[PDB]
Amino acid sequence: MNTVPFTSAPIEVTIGIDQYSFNVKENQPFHGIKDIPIGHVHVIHFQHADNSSMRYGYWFDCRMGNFYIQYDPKDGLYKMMEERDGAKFENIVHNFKERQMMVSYPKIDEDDTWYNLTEFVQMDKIRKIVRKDENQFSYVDSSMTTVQENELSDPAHSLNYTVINFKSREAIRPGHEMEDFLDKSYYLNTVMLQGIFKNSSNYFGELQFAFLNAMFFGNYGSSLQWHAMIELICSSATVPKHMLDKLDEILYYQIKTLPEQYSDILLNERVWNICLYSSFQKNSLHNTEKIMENKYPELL
Amino acid sequence: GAMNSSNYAELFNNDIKLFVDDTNVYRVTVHKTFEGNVATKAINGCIFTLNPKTGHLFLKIIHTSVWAGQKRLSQLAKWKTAEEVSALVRSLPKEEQPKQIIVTRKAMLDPLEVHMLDFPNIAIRPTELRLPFSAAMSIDKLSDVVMKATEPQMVLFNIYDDWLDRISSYTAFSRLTLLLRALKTNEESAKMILLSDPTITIKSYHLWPSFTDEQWITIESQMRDLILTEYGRKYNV
Ligand SMILES: CN(C)C1(CN)Cc2ccccc2C1
Repeated sequence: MNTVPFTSAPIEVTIGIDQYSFNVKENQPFHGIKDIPIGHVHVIHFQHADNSSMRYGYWFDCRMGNFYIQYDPKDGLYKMMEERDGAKFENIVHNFKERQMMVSYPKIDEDDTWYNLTEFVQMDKIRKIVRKDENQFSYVDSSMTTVQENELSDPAHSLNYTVINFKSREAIRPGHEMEDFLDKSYYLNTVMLQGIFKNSSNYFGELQFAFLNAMFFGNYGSSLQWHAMIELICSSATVPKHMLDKLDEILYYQIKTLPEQYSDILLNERVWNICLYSSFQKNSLHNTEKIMENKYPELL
Repeated sequence: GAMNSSNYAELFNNDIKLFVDDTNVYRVTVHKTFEGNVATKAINGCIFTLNPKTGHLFLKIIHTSVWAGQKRLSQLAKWKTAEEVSALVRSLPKEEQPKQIIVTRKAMLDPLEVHMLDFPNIAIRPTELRLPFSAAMSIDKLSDVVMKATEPQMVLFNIYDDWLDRISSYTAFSRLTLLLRALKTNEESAKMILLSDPTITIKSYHLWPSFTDEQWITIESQMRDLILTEYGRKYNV
C-alpha cells in the first residue's frame, strides 16, 4: 500500500481519490492519503469550495514514483509533484502517519469497483493521450478539449484520444460505402483494432479512461469519445465474442458507478437506445441493458 | 444548411448546383400471389438530378435488373442513388461539377455524404421545400424513356425547353414547379389543361407544348385554379 502526502491544505476543497471524496476545510490539518492499493492506476482530483468551475486532477501509479500534493498560491491549484529523494519521502510520510494526519483509502474488501472501472487502463497509455512527458503523472480538467474537437486550440493542453469518425475516408472503403457505413466491422477490426490499437485491451483502456474523465471532470470531449467507442462496437456485425462479453461487464460497472444525478448530461440518448435496441449487438449486452433499464428507464 | 423560402434566390445565382430527387428510383406494383399473399414487382425507375439555373436534367434510368437478388430495396435505393450521383459528378469536368447538391429528402443526406467523401468542397444540403419532383414521371416523354429502357442508361434533357430564351431561370423554375405541382395533385385535369387545344404542339425536341407568352399566362392561371380547387375538393372549403 502506498501514500500520497499533502504539504498542506490552504484552501477549502473537496478532494477525490478514485470514486471516494471528502471535504477539507481552509487550513485544516490535512496531510494526505494513505493505504492506496498498489496495482491500479489512480486519480486524485479537486473541486475548490469557492469555484466549482474547473474540476481538475492527476492520474498516477505509485509504482512509478513517490508523488505528493502541494498547493501553489500563484497558479491557485493543488499541484502533483514527484519527490526524487526516497529517504526524504519515507521520512515525511512516516511522520505524518505517526501524527495520523492522513485519510485512509477506504476500500471495502468485497468491493471490486475500481478494478472493474480501470481493468484495461495503463499509465503508459494515459501518458500518450495526455502529453506532458516530464511528469510520470497526468493532469486533466473539465475544460480540456480533444484533438478531434480542435479540428472542428492550444495543442499542448489537449486530450489526444484516437480520432473516430464514421463519415470519413478512414472508416469507409471506396466501393464499400453502403456496406461499411451500415456495418462498421471493417473499421473496428481492421482499421482500429489491428491497425491502430493493436489489441482490444488498448481499445478498452482508452474507452475506460474516456469514461472516467467524463465522470470525474465533466469533460465533454471525453464523453463524446466514450460514446463513439461504444457505438463503433455495437454498429459492427462482426465482433469477437470475448470482446462483447467484456464490453458488457465494462459498461455495466460504468453505469453502476455513474451518479444518478448526472445521467442527463453524461449519457447520450441516441447512442444508448441505438446500441441496446437497434444495433447488431442489441442482444449482446445483457448486464448493461438490465441495469440501464432499472436505473435510467427514462432515457430509453 | 437547409434550403427554404428565405434563401430561394440562391438557386439562380452563378454557383453550380443540382437538386437530386430519389422518389422515383425504386418503384413497385403491389399484387396478390396465387396463394393469396401479397408481392411486389418492381418497374423501371429514375433518378431526377436537375440544375435549376440551366434546366439541365441528368435522368439516370434505373433498370429493374439492379434490384435482382438484393434485400432491403428501399434502403439500397438511397445508396444506389448516391452512387449514381457521385459517378455523375466524377464524370463531369472540374469546372462543371456542382458546388452544392440539394437533396429533396433528408434520408439521402448520409448516403450522398458518404459517397461524396472524395469531394469535401461540395456541400450536401437538405431542403424544407416540398418540391413536386416526384411528378416527373407524369411527363410523357420522360415516363416513356424510363419504361422502355432495357438496360441502365443516362438520358440528358432540358426540362425548360427553350424557355430561357425569353424568361429568367427564376421564372422558369416557378413555371416548372407549378406545372409539376398540378400534375401531382390531379394528373388528369393537369394533362387536360396542357393539351386541350390541338393546334399547340410539342416540338420533337421538347417536353412541353410550344405556348406563346400569352398562352403561358392562361395556362399558368389554369394550373393555379386546379391546385386551389383540389385543395378545396380535398379539405372541403
Ligand atoms: C439536349 N440538350 C442539348 C442537353 C443534352 N445534349 C444539354 C445538356 C447538358 C447536360 C444535361 C442535359 C442537357 C440537355
